Amino acid sequence: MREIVHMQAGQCGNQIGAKFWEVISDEHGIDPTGTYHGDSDLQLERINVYYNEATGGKYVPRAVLVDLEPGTMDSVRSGPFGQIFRPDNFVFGQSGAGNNWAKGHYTEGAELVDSVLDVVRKEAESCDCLQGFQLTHSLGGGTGSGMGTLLISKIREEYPDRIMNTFSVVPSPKVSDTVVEPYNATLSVHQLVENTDETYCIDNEALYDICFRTLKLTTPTYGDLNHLVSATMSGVTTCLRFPGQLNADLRKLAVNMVPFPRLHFFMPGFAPLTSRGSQQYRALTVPELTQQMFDAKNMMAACDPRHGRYLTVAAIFRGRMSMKEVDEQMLNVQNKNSSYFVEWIPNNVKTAVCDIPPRGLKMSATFIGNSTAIQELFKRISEQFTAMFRRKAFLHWYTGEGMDEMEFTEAESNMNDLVSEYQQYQDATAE
Amino acid sequence: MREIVHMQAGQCGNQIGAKFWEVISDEHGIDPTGTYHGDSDLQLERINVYYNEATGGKYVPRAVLVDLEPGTMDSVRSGPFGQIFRPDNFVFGQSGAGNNWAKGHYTEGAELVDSVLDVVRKEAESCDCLQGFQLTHSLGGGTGSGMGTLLISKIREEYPDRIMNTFSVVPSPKVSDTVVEPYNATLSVHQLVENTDETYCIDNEALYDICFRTLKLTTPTYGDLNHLVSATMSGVTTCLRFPGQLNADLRKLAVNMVPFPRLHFFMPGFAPLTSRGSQQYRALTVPELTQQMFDAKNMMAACDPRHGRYLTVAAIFRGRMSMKEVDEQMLNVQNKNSSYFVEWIPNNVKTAVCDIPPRGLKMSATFIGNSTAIQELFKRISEQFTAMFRRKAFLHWYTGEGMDEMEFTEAESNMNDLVSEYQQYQDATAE
Amino acid sequence: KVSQELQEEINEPSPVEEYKSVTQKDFYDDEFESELPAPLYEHNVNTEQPI
Amino acid sequence: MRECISIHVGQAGVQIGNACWELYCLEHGIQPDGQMPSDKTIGGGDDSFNTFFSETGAGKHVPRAVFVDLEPTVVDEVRTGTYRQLFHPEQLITGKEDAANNYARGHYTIGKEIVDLVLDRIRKLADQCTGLQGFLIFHSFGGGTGSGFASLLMERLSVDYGKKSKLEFAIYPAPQISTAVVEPYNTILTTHTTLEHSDCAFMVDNEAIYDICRRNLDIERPTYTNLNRLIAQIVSSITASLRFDGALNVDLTEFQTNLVPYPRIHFPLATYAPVISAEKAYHEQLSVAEITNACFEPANQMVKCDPRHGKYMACCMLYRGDVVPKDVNAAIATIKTKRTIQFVDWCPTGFKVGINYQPPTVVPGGDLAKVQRAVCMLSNTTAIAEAWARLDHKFDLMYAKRAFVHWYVGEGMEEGEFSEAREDLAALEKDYEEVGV
Amino acid sequence: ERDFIALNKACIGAGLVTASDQFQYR
Amino acid sequence: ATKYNALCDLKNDWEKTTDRRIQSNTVKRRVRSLMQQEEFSLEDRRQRLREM
Amino acid sequence: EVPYYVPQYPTFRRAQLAAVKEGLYHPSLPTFRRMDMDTAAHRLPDEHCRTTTGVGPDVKSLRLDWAKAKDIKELPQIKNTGQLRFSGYAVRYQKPAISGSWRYTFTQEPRLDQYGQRPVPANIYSRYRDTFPQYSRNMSTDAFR
Ligand SMILES: Nc1nc2c(ncn2[C@@H]2O[C@H](COP(=O)(O)OP(=O)(O)OP(=O)(O)O)[C@@H](O)[C@H]2O)c(=O)[nH]1
Ligand SMILES: Nc1nc2c(ncn2[C@@H]2O[C@H](COP(=O)(O)OP(=O)(O)O)[C@@H](O)[C@H]2O)c(=O)[nH]1
Ligand SMILES: Nc1nc2c(ncn2[C@@H]2O[C@H](COP(=O)(O)OP(=O)(O)O)[C@@H](O)[C@H]2O)c(=O)[nH]1
Ligand SMILES: [Mg+2]
Repeated sequence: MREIVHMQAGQCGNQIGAKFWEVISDEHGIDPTGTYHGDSDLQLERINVYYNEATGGKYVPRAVLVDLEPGTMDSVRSGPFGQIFRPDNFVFGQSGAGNNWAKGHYTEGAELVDSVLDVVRKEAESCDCLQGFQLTHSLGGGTGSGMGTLLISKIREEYPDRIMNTFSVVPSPKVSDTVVEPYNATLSVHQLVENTDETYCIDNEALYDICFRTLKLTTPTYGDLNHLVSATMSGVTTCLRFPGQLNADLRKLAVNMVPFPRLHFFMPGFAPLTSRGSQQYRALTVPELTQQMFDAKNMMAACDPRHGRYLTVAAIFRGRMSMKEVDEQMLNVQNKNSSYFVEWIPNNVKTAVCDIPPRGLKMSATFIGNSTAIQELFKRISEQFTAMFRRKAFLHWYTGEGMDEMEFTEAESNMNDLVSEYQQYQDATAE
Repeated sequence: MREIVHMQAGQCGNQIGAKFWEVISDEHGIDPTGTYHGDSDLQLERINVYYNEATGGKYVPRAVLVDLEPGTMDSVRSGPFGQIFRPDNFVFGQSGAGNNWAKGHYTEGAELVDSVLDVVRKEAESCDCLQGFQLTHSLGGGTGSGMGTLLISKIREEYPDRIMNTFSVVPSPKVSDTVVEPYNATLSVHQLVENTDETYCIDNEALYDICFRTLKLTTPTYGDLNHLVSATMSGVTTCLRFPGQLNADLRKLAVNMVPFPRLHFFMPGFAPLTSRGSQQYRALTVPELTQQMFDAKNMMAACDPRHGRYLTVAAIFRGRMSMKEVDEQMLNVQNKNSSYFVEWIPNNVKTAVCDIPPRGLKMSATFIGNSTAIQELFKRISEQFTAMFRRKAFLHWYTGEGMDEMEFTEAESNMNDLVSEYQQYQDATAE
Repeated sequence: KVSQELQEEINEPSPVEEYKSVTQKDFYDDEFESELPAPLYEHNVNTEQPI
Repeated sequence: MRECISIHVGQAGVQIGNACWELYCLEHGIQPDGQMPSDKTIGGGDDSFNTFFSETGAGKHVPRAVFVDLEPTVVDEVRTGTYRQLFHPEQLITGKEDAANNYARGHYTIGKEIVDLVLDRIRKLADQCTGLQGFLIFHSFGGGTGSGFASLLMERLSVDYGKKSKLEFAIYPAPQISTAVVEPYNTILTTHTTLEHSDCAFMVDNEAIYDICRRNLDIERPTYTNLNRLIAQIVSSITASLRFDGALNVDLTEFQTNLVPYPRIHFPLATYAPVISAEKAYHEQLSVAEITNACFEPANQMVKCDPRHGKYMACCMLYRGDVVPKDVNAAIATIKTKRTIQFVDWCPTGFKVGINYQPPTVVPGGDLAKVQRAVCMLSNTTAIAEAWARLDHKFDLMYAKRAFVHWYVGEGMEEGEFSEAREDLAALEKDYEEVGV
Repeated sequence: ERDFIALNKACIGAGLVTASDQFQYR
Repeated sequence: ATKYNALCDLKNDWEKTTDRRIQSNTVKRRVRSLMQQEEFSLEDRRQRLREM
Repeated sequence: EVPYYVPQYPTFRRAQLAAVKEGLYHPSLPTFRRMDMDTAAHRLPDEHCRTTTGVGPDVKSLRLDWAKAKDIKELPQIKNTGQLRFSGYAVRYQKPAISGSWRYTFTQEPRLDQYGQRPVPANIYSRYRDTFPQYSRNMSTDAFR
């Protein structure tokens, strides 16, 4: 009876975590009050992975919400599916970091670390198996990046073997939205690359591109991006929650994905995606899902996988299908696009077929890609960082908190090292 | 059947006793006018422990209320559940204690102490078995300290075999509220030592802390403080009034709880305590009852239990439970931190499981803790006493009331000897 | 209307538990006593000569 | 009296066992509740179920199998489904963490706590026997509980029970059709460990059974249920000699002594081959010669390897149903006179046949027709050297730059175990050329 | 400071028990 | 000590205000559902008027 | 022994050809066009025609008192609604009682009240006999019981 503790940091983390706890509660048939209203028993079989039993038929989510300001905590509790969370797991302070990674990691974040670690330790000791921890936050923020990575470091110190994955809303080339976003992203990923087992790196501009090109919706708003991210999270974790033909949990994904421990930055993808007018006409078949899954602009990272080479791939299929057609289509796509897969790893695609489709759909697929195309994102953040840092712009805000330029130089060195590891693997030859 | 005679002394003692009779009257189905509107035979089976049978169905509480002012006793008589008491055991004086231990013990509390002995002797001789005496007061004033300790000494001389528990609200340095409070505590702890069989030291700042961080409540109020103290008192003495799997009276608690006779200062507790919002998010179980009962927050003394070693622990559970789970949880909380436990006493946990949980709860538990961390309380009291006594501050009242600075010095020497006794009993090795 | 309805739905009283001991629930059950009624009318009790 | 204990370890093992035990219940007439619904019962001779079932003294049968998986989902599927009251609750052994496709997690750290409990359960089942015929181990070489914990369990059984039959049915990976990345590492590690602790290592390949279902049954898009049913049919045809009375009963010891020439050549090929569907099944004669010629075809082997590239050494022919011995002798004569089927020069008597009276049963939730005659062909030959070479190619081209090794290294196992396993399987290949020449 | 270990050890051998008796035999 | 007091007061005030807003939101959801039922009845009447 | 999911599974509203067909005659022959339709539609072999056969061997409007609907000229406040109190072993909303009796009501002389008798202070019991001296001449040191 495995367990994953969910942690949300920052405004982005809280919003898409609330959407996540909407979607999986709808999957397990839990009403917004907290009772169980499902019609099957497979929903209730593995409900202990994310829900602690309460009095009566209540089911409390195993989520810890952390942000230094109460401005988003009050909203995320007062909104829909916000009365299901335990009120003790809503830790907050007075001031706010606000795109101020130094304040989020050293001065204002560090006061709340003791309380949020007490809450997470409470949940972990309430667990009996504790498969791992999932953290949702945004790189390019104050509380999400700085305090999120500080929590990552503390939980890695406490539990150095339980699995850890961060969902990591990442900066995009043209949306920007913040003038200290390169600083925050670099300082957060410097901690993430050494303290995370699975980083997922979801992109806002890429999500706009998917939600507009594939789904129409000229007003793609905010909750729709939250819904796409939540669909990918549920498709990642569905094998821990539902029976299937060939199950695979987060550790199976990590073992089949990560060749070397620093190469763990992935590309999520959900692909039974179709327009509003095309739902009643499209056939959800395994080859068509494979085509949309390996579609280049169906990737929720802004980097094109055509400018790179795939190391490992995971496909989590949900629904009743045929294993022969599934792995035959993976064989077909590998032999067709053999120029985009490394030659020194045979069978680059791991498969995980679960027997429960997502709610409202007949047959689905979730994509994980450990491609070397995320080095474009890393080089973009590096060049923006070295454009800002060479003129010492916006650095007095960071250095008035007790931080020196040595941390920024270390972040440069670590990001450039990671860029080098991703760079040499897309062109290293076998023999 | 055995009996307990209640004695409320002072303003704080009278308020706590009034709330205590208020809670054990609707624990036993006794209306304000005195009849028995119960709904079970078990409530009326053991009602003679606290209620003398009188004319009709009127069950009259066996308590004596004392005060050297016509204040809080008028308040009790005017308030709810104030007409249950006889008009005879409302002995009080028109004078004033003046927050003076000399006035409470030697001067005008000694001309009414003979009347109080008359009343308590009448109740004790009207008892059938007379298990012992329960007295509630405070070590922070006149009537509470001096009059109360005089009463305890005279009752000890009259009946030097029956059980004697005194609860007593110990002064706090943060709450303060009295200036001669260190004098009144220092000059009365020694008189408590050789007379009271067991003392359940309550602290106002610890009550405020548990209200703040466990019951939320914003504004805690003395009414809720007295409700909580009365709840713990009823949890202590529940085994005399309700049948259970594993009984334990006050004598069993004393025998299994105090190792050496001058070590009878306890740390009470109770652990169904949730906020109104967080009441429905907890599945009321023996493990979280045990961990909340052993939490360092839930102790009602300002001393932190991790700063000392638990000499003994008593836990009285109420409701229907499983004894395997109860004993396993006691063993588990002993084994996770046996460092906060004396090595020369193996298995220093006394469990007492009783049926009939308190009104409105599935299952409850209460705590009694004899730890060597209680020396810190007397150390703070001593360091305030020597600071005031070094300049002979406020001593003209005590001296002109007929006392001695050598008596003050010998009381201080007694308290430091007690502190040293706790210190060496803490630091004693296993062999 | 729904304000008062939610006021009741929050301030309902807590349920009072069932007042029997664990021994009285497990080992004890209702059972009325028959007494093997007299066929020879040994009912005089005051002037009856004992057998 | 002739009783076998089945150990289904891993998710693949649990699913194959779930198909195999419903096939056994259909064969012996046992309902899913656990009793016989024959009502009138009648004594006669009704001890045929004693190989795989035991009386409780009240009409219920409990199977002699242990279902093992380190994660609690595929075993809880069995405990929730309709075959819930059939199994004893203590034989459904489950763990807490899965082995995560990691031979080190399956063999060294997580597999070390539950091995004692499953050995205890095997001890109780062996004590509830009157002479154990052997063990039927069902697992996948793909990785995890079926690779590391299976090797740990079989080496512990080799230490404890000593000389016992240890027939295993391995889900070997295909050259191309596979669903894992560290799977060649897991296979290379498990073939070094389970080489000296097994006596028959019947190999089935997922792509080969996919091709079988696409060609013969014409199931274009099959699931694992059909493959598990075909594997169950193979195992049922093997154990039919122990269970049902026949003319020539080939037990496990006779099977091994006629199959394996050397202790390290214990890797045969299984082909149960009336496998045509109910649509195109009742228009044909389906004679003994026809089904033997269907067995002796290159595109019928249920492991992906061409037998024309190797030499046959031993063949065991298990016939099932209304099979007379003269048709067997004529079919064997035609196969021997066939020239594309080459036998090795040192084995003149290359065939051991055995006929059972009981016909195969049709599964109503399946696709195989209700045939009257069946033959299952188990040939020990040298055609698996190319599969070994493909596995070595994959292992070498990953191990050249040490990909995925840190998961094994930092969690128990040392670095040189991969080199030791590669050396061991290279020695196995060299053994195969020495026997082949 | 006096050794309360040996003090109570001798006190229970003398048969004193109560705390007033403890302090008087001190 | 005064920082401890201020922190506790802030947490209790936030908890009380958020519980009040949860109750108000539940009331709003119920009255919105009653609005929706009335709108559905109006739509049925509109369909009948359309046919007539 | 029948379970609960079998009337809801659409895969069970068929029969496998091995189960239903026991002869040369097909009970319901599926034509090549239907076979190719299912092959192109990518059907599992539980709904495919080649292997499975289907044969066997308003409301109301609201009427809610417009008189007091107009007469409501305020809004039901949710904020005050009784304050938090710890009563009955749990924190609950308690409506304040408004009325107060905060004035003392004791008198020197013993007086007869409607709840019995007033308790009277303890120095009164010395006026005519002095039963309670602080220094009594009792030759027992233990009082009468
Ligand atoms: N023929 C067949 N093969 C299966 C089946 N189920 C799983 N497999 C094979 O098993 C391989 C995947 O590894 P698993 O056997 O599932 O690993 P495991 O036994 O569950 O152990 P863990 O990895 O620790 O979970 C795949 O490559 C499949 O070829 C099945 O039902 N039939
Ligand atoms: N996809 C997505 N992005 C978000 C969401 N909320 C915020 N963001 C992005 O997060 C960035 C700001 O991070 P922020 O939430 O302020 O971090 P914080 O200061 O720690 O709370 C902006 O660039 C937004 O584009 C959301 O709900 N979905
Ligand atoms: N828990 C509680 N404590 C009280 C109450 N009334 C007074 N106190 C405490 O008692 C101390 C003062 O003692 P006091 O009652 O004046 O002693 P007295 O004059 O002899 O009755 C203060 O520090 C208060 O904290 C009460 O109703 N409840
Ligand atoms: Mg598994």
